[PDB]
Amino acid sequence: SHMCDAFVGTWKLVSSENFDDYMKEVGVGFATRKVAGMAKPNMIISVNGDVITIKSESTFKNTEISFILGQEFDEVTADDRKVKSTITLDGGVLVHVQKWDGKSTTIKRKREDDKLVVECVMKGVTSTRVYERA
Ligand SMILES: C[C@H]1[C@H]2C[C@@H]([C@@H]1C(=O)O)[C@@H]1C(c3ccc(Cl)cc3)=NO[C@H]21
Repeated sequence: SHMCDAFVGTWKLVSSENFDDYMKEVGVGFATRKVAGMAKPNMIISVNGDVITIKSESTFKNTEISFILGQEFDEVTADDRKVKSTITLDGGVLVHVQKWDGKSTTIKRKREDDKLVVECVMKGVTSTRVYERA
């Protein structure tokens, strides 16, 4: 057993708060915000050795990242930003920092009860997205 065991699995979005405002702060345009905000993604997390894979699948977009903790990688986000990403484990929380155009956002994934809670922060704006097992 290991590092991310309690994250592995297939998760479905069940609630969201402040996500439109978060996306505005990030710079996402109107039409993408509307369509992305309607999506109810499945988040599929798996581990093979040191490599973690996170897939996000929805009617809007399918994304996939694979990474090693602490090791920067280039990512194309669902809104087509070209970012440089680093994901670490900090006290049992997966902390994902995205850097682009002198900007930064941080996405935290934590296990809380039977949920996987996501907190997305861009300057002063936080969005909370709650996922349950599918
Ligand atoms: C786990 C969350 C994280 C990643 C994705 C996901 C989610 O719940 O979809 C979402 C996101 C994002 C940004 C722009 C667009 Cl257009 C769509 C998603 N930024 O942060 C959150």
